[PDB]
Amino acid sequence: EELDSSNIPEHIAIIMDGNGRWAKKRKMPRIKGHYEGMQTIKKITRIASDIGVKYLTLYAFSTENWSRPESEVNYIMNLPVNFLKTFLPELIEKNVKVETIGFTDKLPKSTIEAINNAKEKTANNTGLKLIFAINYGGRAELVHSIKNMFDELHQQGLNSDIIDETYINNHLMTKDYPDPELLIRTSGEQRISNFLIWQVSYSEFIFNQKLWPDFDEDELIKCIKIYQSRQ
Amino acid sequence: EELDSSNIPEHIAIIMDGNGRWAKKRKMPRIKGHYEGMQTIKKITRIASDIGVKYLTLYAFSTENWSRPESEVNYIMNLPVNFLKTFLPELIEKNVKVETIGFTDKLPKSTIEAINNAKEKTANNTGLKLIFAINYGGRAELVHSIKNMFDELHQQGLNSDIIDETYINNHLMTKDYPDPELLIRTSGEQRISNFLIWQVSYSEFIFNQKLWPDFDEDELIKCIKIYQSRQ
Ligand SMILES: [Mg+2]
Ligand SMILES: [Mg+2]
Ligand SMILES: [Mg+2]
Ligand SMILES: [Mg+2]
Repeated sequence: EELDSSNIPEHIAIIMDGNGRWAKKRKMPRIKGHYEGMQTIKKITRIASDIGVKYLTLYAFSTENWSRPESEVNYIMNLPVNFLKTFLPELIEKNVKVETIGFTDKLPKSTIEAINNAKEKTANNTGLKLIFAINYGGRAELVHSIKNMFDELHQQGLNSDIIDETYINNHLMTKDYPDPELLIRTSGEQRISNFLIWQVSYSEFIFNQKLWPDFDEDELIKCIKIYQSRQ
Repeated sequence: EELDSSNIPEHIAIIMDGNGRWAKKRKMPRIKGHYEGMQTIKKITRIASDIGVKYLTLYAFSTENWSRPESEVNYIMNLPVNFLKTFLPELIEKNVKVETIGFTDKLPKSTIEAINNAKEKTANNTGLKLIFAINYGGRAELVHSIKNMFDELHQQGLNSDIIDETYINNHLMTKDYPDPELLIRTSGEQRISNFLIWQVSYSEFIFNQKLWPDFDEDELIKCIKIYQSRQ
């Protein structure tokens, strides 16, 4: 039917794929697609907020070569620095709370500052939680969470008997958020590329054909409608 | 183009969804769909072997209620007992090696025997590895692997520094198999429902619309063709 405003997913996760491809189709360097992709983030953040989404996890990843995803994980163009610097005022006004998951400790000093300022300035907002997965990988997340949990247990002198599914959820970088009911990936590529592998165990998947730069509010609504129709 | 016999995935994983739905459409009890689903397993096992697939992991799961997957995990009708008893001779002759992943220690004594006999009788085969995920869950698998790795490390008096991605792969129930290049799920439902969550980190996903009982050799080839076209 039409968009059911009373069944809007609390948490939508999106792999923003297509910036490079979009640029290449127009014989332009990837930076042009990176810029347009940034505009898509603004559009999607506003509409998500306006329809009731409470958590939005975005993973910047551009499929260049299907067999080389490692090149994207820590690539500068997958950073939301430009977005945060040019849209922060709006985020603040829109009651959006900025957060991040991933390994950011080794990012450029000026990058850490930009991200921290964004968080600090929106720390008190109570609306949509805009979560950027930066230099993130599900396997790396688990490996990291496993190491800590082990030390946390040994330090406290305990056995592995307390380790269960719930324990793991509370020790992932996503411990403060419910798992996404819906995972969307643009461009038509159908993989989760090591993104929230544990968290999307029960998520509904939607592989949207449009390139991230062309993805818009209308398309988002359509994805949620599909989500609602599939029950 | 056409099926490229030199680029056949080494490992295909399939969530055999649709047995219940298929039966319900025909106003028959699920057992009728369970039986036809068994015939699909035979068809798919033969063609997979005949085209060069080296590992085939099958997960019996029937989507009855999208919001209650726990009811399927340990349900008797998702056991391959009937399949193994009626097709073992063929498996032996076809040089197929039967294996399993999952928690089988608490299954009925007669069920454990049927599964063990199937394994024993095909233990020396060198062709397709037919892997049945029984009473299996990716999260449970990880929780279990994490517990052991911890004890294995403490017992040996070691720190968590040796724990990396590779270490985890070698301690999962799937340690002897390469990750699947392709994950297929029938019926049109698009979720991985806690199946091989770690292992499908980079897998290509194909959500085939046909119900498992209607899925056949032709459809499998088509899925692989799609896989090859998407590059
Ligand atoms: Mg980009
Ligand atoms: Mg803790
Ligand atoms: Mg069945
Ligand atoms: Mg070991």
